[PDB]
Amino acid sequence: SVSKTEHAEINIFSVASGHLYERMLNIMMASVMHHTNHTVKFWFIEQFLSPSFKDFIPHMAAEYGFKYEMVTYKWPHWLRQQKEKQREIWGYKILFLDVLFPLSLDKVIFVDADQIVRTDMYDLVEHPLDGAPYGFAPMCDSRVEMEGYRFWKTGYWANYLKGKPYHISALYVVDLQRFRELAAGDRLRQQYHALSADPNSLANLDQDLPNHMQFTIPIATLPQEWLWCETWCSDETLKDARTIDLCNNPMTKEPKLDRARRQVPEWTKYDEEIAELARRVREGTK
Ligand SMILES: O=c1ccn([C@@H]2O[C@H](COP(=O)(O)OP(=O)(O)O[C@H]3O[C@H](CO)[C@@H](O)[C@H](O)[C@H]3O)[C@@H](O)[C@H]2O)c(=O)[nH]1
Ligand SMILES: *[C@@H]1O[C@H](CO)[C@@H](O[C@@H]2O[C@H](CO)[C@@H](O)[C@H](O)[C@H]2NC(C)=O)[C@H](O)[C@H]1NC(C)=O
Ligand SMILES: [Ca+2]
Repeated sequence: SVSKTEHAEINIFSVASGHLYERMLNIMMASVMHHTNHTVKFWFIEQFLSPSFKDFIPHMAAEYGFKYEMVTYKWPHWLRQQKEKQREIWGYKILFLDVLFPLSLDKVIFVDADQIVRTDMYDLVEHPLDGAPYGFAPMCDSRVEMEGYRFWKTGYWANYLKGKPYHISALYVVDLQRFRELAAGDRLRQQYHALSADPNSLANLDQDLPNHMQFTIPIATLPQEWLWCETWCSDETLKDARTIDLCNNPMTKEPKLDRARRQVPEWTKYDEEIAELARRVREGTK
């Protein structure tokens, strides 16, 4: 209850780098705000954001009625670094959950910058984790034509998981109090440091690490409805989706903005609403 007052009832963090992902990140935030009356605070990994995004965020905050905080955490020199920017961004999603946020924040949800929310995110805040420090949705099996690309259903992963789900990292709820109690952050950092000695390991860093650790750092498998991606999930389950991820389709290679406009009817309305807000701020400041 002290976390709800000092911060907000719903706390979401995301990571974005590049104009395309920042444009989608504003849309993700507008989609959250249109679907809840609970208080919201957005948390941003500052060093990857553009100066324009950081200058526009107080205008988004005042227009949509949310609070926000910029977090700048320095990668520890002992911890194996990532030379690829994409892999460093993935490290920021999963390696520092216990230290990016203040001790007074009890719970935080990661929501991908390219996501569209169609639900009250307070329902995820209230989802029962039963002592798991975090919850992720599983990868869908419902789009049968994509079975050849489900790498987690054959080879190394099928033998390692033994039927346990392979989870997607586009969305996850973190009970920070339980995550801290279980020292999950220190354990993920130490395991990542040891596993990353092999440069071929953790190809999908943010996703492979929690899935590899799920027999010792439990994952509360979220209802499949919490994350729908066309690449893996059936058309028929879209009407039940609480959130949508615009995940890459290895078969079609369709561009990101084309996937957004084709799959999500309300995407253009959020995009035009934020562009109208940008034009209004441009005249008021210039
Ligand atoms: O120039 C770029 C490219 C990517 N990203 C971020 O990198 C991640 C992955 O990019 P994305 O376009 O979302 O790829 P997807 O196919 O959507 O990725 C899926 O699979 C990844 C793991 O393989 C997870 O990190 C994603 O959350 C999940 O949506 C996301 O957090 C993006 O915000 C950037 O910020 N800038
Ligand atoms: C947030 O509050 C608004 C009211 O300010 C809610 O809007 C109503 O939603 C119902 C949905 O059954 C509509 O039938 C009404 O016409 C809406 N009324 C108004 C005045 O907008 C909205 O549903 C609330 N959202 C959530 C998720 O609680
Ligand atoms: Ca994504």
